[PDB]
Amino acid sequence: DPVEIENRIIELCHQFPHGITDQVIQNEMPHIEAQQRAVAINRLLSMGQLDLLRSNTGLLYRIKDSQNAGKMKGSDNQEKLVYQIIEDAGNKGIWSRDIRYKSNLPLTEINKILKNLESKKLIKAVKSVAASKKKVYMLYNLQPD
DNA sequence: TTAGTATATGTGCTGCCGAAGTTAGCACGCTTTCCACAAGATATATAAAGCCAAGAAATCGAAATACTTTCAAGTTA
Repeated sequence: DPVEIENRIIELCHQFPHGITDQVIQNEMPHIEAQQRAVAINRLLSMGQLDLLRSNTGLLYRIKDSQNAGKMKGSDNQEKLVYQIIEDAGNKGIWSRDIRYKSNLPLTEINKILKNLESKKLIKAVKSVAASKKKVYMLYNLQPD
């Protein structure tokens, strides 16, 4: 059952937040073929709950960041669809204008998202000393460059 | 040492399309923040009338019966 295969893969991803490899998936479920496992992984990547990483050991399939929530009001869709580039920037930070241009969302919407994230302690706003024009948003856990 | 060969040497050729310059005589006619200074938002008479929305009473509109008229067919003659 492909639904059961996807559920088991999601459970394995939950158990291993750092990601799982095809070897681990096969060791956990050896009675299923590599073709079925690949079809399940493709369906998961198409529906958008897993992300692929290329490490020196091979391929890793990690559950998308959804448990860490700072903006639950409305929908987690925009929350994660902003946190993606927020994390991508991370140490270097990113201005509000750049966040708006990358999200293609209204200024009011992005401001609400940022305010909710700051209220739930997921992002920190720091004044850019190089160009004191706007405040860049970074991850609360990362050290400011 | 000398004839054959490769190179650059400036030169001189070709097109290359474009460059300046031309075309004659009158009368009409937005964003971030950041910033600082002063302006909401506040009690309080206070007389005054006009306004804008619940209730209570009133009367208009008219509908379902009660009178009179009217036929029309039938009676005492």
